[PDB]
This record gives sequence, structure tokens and C-alpha cells, in this order.
Amino acid sequence: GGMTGVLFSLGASMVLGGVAQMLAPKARTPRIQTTDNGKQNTYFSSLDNMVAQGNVLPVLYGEMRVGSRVVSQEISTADEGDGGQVVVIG
Amino acid sequence: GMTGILFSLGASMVLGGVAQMLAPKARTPRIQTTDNGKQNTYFSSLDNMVAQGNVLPVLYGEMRVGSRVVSQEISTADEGDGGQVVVIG
Amino acid sequence: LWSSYTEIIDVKQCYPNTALVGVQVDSEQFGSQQVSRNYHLRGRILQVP
Amino acid sequence: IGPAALKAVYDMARKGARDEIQTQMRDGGLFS
Repeated sequence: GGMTGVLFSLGASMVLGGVAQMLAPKARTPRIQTTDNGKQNTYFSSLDNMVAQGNVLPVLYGEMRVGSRVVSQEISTADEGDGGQVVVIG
Repeated sequence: GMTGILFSLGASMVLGGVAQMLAPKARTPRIQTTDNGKQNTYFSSLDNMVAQGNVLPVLYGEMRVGSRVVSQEISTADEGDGGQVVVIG
Repeated sequence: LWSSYTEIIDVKQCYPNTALVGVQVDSEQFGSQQVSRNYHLRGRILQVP
Repeated sequence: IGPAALKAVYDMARKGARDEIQTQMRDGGLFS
């Protein structure tokens, strides 16, 4: 137990994947679909309304106009009324 | 003669979870971005599919569900279901 | 003549820590399809030094 | 001695397996 044989140095065994990978951990590209055609969406953009069923609530960090997750949509009859008494319908 | 290296493995199996040691656990499907944010069910298909790639499915109870359409065809109907009551005007 | 009167109560359920926007539009000049709502908002209040 | 030999074989069967994992996933293997 005094000695520690089999030092087993690791050099190119970790370089073999690439050198910038051992300084920066790289990024994950999304999966490409077919019905989506060629619109390569990323993981930090959403310009359409989503559905909030058993999903997570997204967060925003700066600028970059985004869509939303619809929680309630309803149509009723538009009653006549303003912020006052002027209610002419002639 | 002797049969050495038993190498008990009780510890290794728990590493993936203990509830899995008694239940294989249900499989889960993947999420398609194109299908908005809806979650696909593994045991129900409400939409009516096309009879080709999809294998002849099986039913096991209730579940108003769709189908696999084999033939769709639109033509001109007859004026009168049957009998002698065949008025037009 | 008088006609049916309706007493309405709004939503008492408030949202504790979620940002939200409510939009009401007459939706007459729009087409028969739905309308997409995109909002150009700023970021989140951070704990900056 | 026993335990030294066992630890040596165990640690020797580590980088071998790691290299096998890495080579079998590169171009035309089984992708680990």
C-alpha cells in the first residue's frame, strides 16, 4: 500500500475529442425535423403561442420579443361602454 | 475445483434506482416541437390515421378513438332512401 | 323595456410570482383565424452588485 | 499479494474499456 503502481497517465486520451472541448464545454444543437422544413429553431427563441398543460413556465433575461403560453382564451359579446357617459350609438 | 471471484453485485443494481428492481417502469414517448406542446399518449390515438404505415391496432376498452382510413370516396347521392316515397318537390 | 340583468364576479385568483398580460380586442377586422400575440419585453430584475 | 494484483487489474481494465467506448462510437462502430 505504500507504493502506487500503474500511474496510468491520461494525455491524448482526452484530447482525442478536440482541444477546444477541454477549455469550453461546447453547446447542444437542437434536433432537426422534416415537417418543420428548414426553420432551425434554437433553445432560446419562441415567436408563437404555446400551450400551458403540464409544462414549465419559461423565463426571460433580456430584450428579445417572445411569444407566451396561453392560459385562458374566450370570446363574448362586446358590450357598449367607455370610461364615461358618452354612449351614443347613432 | 474452487469457484472464485463471486463478485457480489447487489450494490451495482441499486445505482439506477430501487423502484425499478420490482417494476420495469412505463416507457415514455418523445416530444415533437411541431405538435405544439401537447403530450403524446402511448395507449390512445384520438386522431384518425392513414391505413398504411400504422399497424392494425388493438382495442381493450372504452376509448372513443379514431381509426386507419382504408378508402375515402365522394360521389353523387340518390334522391330517396327506399320505398315508394320518392317525392322531389 | 327592461331585460335580463347579469351580476358578474371577476377572477379573485391572483398570480403570485408570474408575469402576465391580458389583451382584449374586438376581433372584427381580423380574419376568421386566430391571432398571434408577440410582446417586446425587457429582462428579469437580477441581483446585480 | 492478492489485493494489489486485484486493484492493478481493475485499474487496468478502466482505460481499456474507455478507449473501446471511444473508438466504437467514432465513424462505423456500434456507437457504444
